[PDB]
Amino acid sequence: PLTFVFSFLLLVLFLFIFLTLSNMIFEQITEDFSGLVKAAGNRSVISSIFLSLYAGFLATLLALLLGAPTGYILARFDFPGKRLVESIIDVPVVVPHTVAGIALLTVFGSRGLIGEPLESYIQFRDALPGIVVAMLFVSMPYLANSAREGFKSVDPRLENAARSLGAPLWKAFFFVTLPLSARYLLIGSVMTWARAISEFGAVVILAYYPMVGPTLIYDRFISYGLSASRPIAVLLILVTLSIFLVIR
Amino acid sequence: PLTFVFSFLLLVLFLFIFLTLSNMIFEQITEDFSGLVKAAGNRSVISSIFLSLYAGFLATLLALLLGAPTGYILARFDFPGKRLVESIIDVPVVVPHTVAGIALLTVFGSRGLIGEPLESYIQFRDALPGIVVAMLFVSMPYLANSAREGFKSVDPRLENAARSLGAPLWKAFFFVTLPLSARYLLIGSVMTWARAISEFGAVVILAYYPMVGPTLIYDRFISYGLSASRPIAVLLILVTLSIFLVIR
Amino acid sequence: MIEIESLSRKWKNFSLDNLSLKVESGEYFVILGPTGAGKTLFLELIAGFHVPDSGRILLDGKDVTDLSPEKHDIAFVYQNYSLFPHMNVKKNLEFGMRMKKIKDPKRVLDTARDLKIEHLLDRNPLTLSGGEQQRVALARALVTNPKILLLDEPLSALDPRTQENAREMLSVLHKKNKLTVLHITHDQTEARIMADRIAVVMDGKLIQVGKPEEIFEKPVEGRVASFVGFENVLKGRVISAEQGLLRIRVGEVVIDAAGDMEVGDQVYAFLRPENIALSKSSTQSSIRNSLQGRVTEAWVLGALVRVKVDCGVPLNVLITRRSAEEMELSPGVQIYARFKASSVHVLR
Amino acid sequence: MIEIESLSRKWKNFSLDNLSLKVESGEYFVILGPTGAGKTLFLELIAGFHVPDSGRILLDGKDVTDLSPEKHDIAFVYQNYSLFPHMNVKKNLEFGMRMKKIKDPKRVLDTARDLKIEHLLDRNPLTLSGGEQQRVALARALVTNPKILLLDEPLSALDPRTQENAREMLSVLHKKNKLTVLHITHDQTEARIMADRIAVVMDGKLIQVGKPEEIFEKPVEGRVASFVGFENVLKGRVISAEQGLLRIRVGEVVIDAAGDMEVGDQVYAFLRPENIALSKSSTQSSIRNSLQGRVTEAWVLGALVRVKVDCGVPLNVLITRRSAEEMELSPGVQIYARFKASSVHVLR
Repeated sequence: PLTFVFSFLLLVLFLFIFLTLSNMIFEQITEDFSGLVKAAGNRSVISSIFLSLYAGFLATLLALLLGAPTGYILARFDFPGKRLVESIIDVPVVVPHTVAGIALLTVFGSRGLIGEPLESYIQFRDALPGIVVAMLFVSMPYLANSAREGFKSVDPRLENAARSLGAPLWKAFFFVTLPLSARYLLIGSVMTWARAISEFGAVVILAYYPMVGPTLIYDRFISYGLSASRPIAVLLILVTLSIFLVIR
Repeated sequence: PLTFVFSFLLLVLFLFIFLTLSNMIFEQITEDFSGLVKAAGNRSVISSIFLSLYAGFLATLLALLLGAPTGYILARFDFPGKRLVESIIDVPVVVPHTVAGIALLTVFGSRGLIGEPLESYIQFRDALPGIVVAMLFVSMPYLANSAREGFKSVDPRLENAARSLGAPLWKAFFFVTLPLSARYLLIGSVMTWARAISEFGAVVILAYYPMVGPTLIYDRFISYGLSASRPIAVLLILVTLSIFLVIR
Repeated sequence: MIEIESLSRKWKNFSLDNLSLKVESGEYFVILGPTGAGKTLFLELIAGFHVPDSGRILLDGKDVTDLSPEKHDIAFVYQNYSLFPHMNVKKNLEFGMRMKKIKDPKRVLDTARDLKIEHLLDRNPLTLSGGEQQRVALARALVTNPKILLLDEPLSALDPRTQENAREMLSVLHKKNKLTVLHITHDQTEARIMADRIAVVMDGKLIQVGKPEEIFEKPVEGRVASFVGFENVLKGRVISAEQGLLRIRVGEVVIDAAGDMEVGDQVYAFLRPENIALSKSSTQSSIRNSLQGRVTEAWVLGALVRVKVDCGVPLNVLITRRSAEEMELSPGVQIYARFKASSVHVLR
Repeated sequence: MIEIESLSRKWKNFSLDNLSLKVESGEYFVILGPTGAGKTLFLELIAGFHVPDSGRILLDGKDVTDLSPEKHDIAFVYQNYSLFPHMNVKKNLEFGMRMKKIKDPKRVLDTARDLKIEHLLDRNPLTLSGGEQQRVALARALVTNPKILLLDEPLSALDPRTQENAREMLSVLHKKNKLTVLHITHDQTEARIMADRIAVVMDGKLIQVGKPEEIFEKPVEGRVASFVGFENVLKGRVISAEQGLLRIRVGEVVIDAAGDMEVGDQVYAFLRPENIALSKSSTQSSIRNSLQGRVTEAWVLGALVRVKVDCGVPLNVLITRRSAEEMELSPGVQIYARFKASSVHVLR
């Protein structure tokens, strides 16, 4: 009865997603398998991937360095602005990609809050640190919420137990809390790394040019049409599944 | 001690996000408040927003129509491919925006699986249904996972209780399960609507042209630089916050 | 009404093999033994939420093993009365009606009366107490007026303060509705007090079946005896109750005890083997109860010695092994079973 | 060692007002009353996880009320022994050491012996049973060798099978480490058996304080009497134990009971008022125990009548009001308190 209808609609969604990402690979490994072989050597491509993984790995180390403690905090304390602070962290997944780029530019752009007064030390726009900051703003939430639930997982008593045995808060956090929340931090970091690798709109506006994997695919798509376009998108996914799957 | 460092890093993140989206509005309502007043009447803009909200409202009604039952299913049953089916649904948030566009094109594109055999009934590329399908593929997961936890919330017994009182499964689901999971479905739908409204990369590739809010901002940004760019990004957010906030 | 025919179902922790039972109309049948996981499922399978692997289920004589819950046309009340939280009591009651398309608001106002819920008819399920909820439960569960009432752990989870009344409420519905009740509990004391029959099932295995008296005064080997061995529960009738002190009648003897009960009350008196003594004579102690009779059997145990005495009423007495030697283990020695009155707990 | 000075702290469900106590060195002090939420917090505040609102906390004579847990230099064992799951037993023990920078592996192997854990030293915390975990707990908690051992509900949550030993283990550490233990429980029976003193706290309010005997044989009005009223627990010493049957000594009288205990064992005998009788003479029944003495007070109750008798040992007897009239309520009547031996439960 109801189970059926519902199950049909579901099978739908499944195919919808599955067929789409499948189909796309099908084409490539069908009508022009060689295209891949070409992309594989094409520096433009390899440089765009290694860049993504790179920029990403970085944004993650920042996420780790900020989301982690934001989690430990959020999972143990209760202050007045927990609601607000808790929402700002949540927001970045609803700030339209473009918008985030513009907004980000307004700060790290050569004429922005932090970008203007820092022309001598580091440049942001069209540079690496520009894409790094972009990614972070979009993927950070993941490592946060994930590191919160991680710490939330490890109950207080253990920290208190260590404390009374003679361990200072950090020794507690380091020898106990942390190691026990690892499984959560690890996943969250990787989830982050992947929300980064896959960020387009946000990055384009601030630093479209060192051509990040996802941007490249768009560049090619308009210029050289869908042919030199697909082979890069297929080559990119395979890397996402490789990563995503070597760990989840 | 530790609490401090952690709290500092946190304050950081908070400002990082808050200042960025704030600053961006600051500029607008500072150096060129008028720019907004111009955008407000500019059809190019209004058409790009009403379009986003529109395409979105639609993709959501599809999400509702598919994610909902996928949730009811996933929250009551246990089959062999629960793991797989459960991951495919999860994936769409790691498929780099661009990639998703390409992939989507491969199917709804004039030369794709479903797009080719359906030239007479409906066209997808550079059309409304093209952006609709794009959004769905990227925002659907939200209304799913959210409708799952919704149904998961309402425990079985109530359904069984209604059943034995003489109610068929759907009457059960309709008069009980559903109404009780509402609060979850409502949030999830709106979360969806907002993940849609804000989708760029994914849509651009398939139907860049009926110019969706986020794309527009990018178009202007390259052509007419950051000046006619910001005023649209600021006008867009205020709409996100008006929606997000009229409900969360 | 309820007949389980060669039933068998296999889950991840509970196994049901070859189960056959016949609960005749109006009979208050009680399944005893299983713990949570089991109880609740066995009952669910009856109600039709689980199709067996092998076997049949015949309610009112209809093979329903492969039908649906709405079609089984039963009354089902989970332990945690599953009231619908988005409907004031009344709306709940109504539900069953609207579901099978019925008209009578009499049935509803009358059902509401039968369970003394009129005054709550308007409140919202979450502000109600256990019983209040439980009543409301039984209320809507019994508005469609079925004949078969499946209940699970309706008692063991309430304040003792309600249990007494609770038991009545049920016994009452049993009759005034001419219900055929299938009661599953792990509380043997509950089982006794309300059964017309007990069906002992251990680890999803039917082991014994029969009237209360037959289950406790005549267990089957090991398993059953171990589950209910040596306990004195006397079903009696209060003959006098002057100033809190009861005088209850069991078979042909009289027992003094305490509690608020009126004359004519069919009550239960619990008496532990360790509270009964044995003298070859009755002296005037503070001891209200002192009964004649001989010894039946002498179960030399560890340091203690179980003894069954026949004083018109079978009594299980317990004694230090040493006293058992200073006295006579002779199965037939005249004896005086004397037990303190304030150590006799009485229930209704 | 432990002194609470005018303490007061306010949470969302527990209120502590003006609490003053002095636990002297080596004394096994026991706080009695609170339920979960309370107990655990009161102890946490002592351990320094909660700064008070008003008042002081002085351990070993050091004002620590505003210091940190590591500085309080204590031993703390939650009810659910909070062992670190990512460290084999040994690693746990070590922790305390590595934390305060100490060297001696003797202390560790010796501490491990003291708690009979040598054989588990290598296993991982989750494969250990209650006690096994609890020991390991006490082990690492006591490697830094503090003097003050704060424990919370260490007993009530174990299989009775371990409780006996458990109690010993503790009593033993109390001495061989010359510990000053602060024990918080809701089990008064546990409280008795192991206290040097009891501190009755109800709803976060100190009500009485003093040696066991003083708390039960002399309650303060209403609250306290209601919490521990009418219960016979006799602290005695087993004089003979031939074949499971014990003969225990209390004050100047002898009581027959049962249980495996060796001569010289300081034991506890529980005896309910409803298991004691009263005759104006001792006959030869299967009753091992029969003591002389007179009546002290007659508490006419509902249907029953409480009676305090003095048989060299204060005994609380319970009687049907009616027998109480057929006999004499006269506060001083010669009497024979006779109670069945197999109804005397003995603990160690």
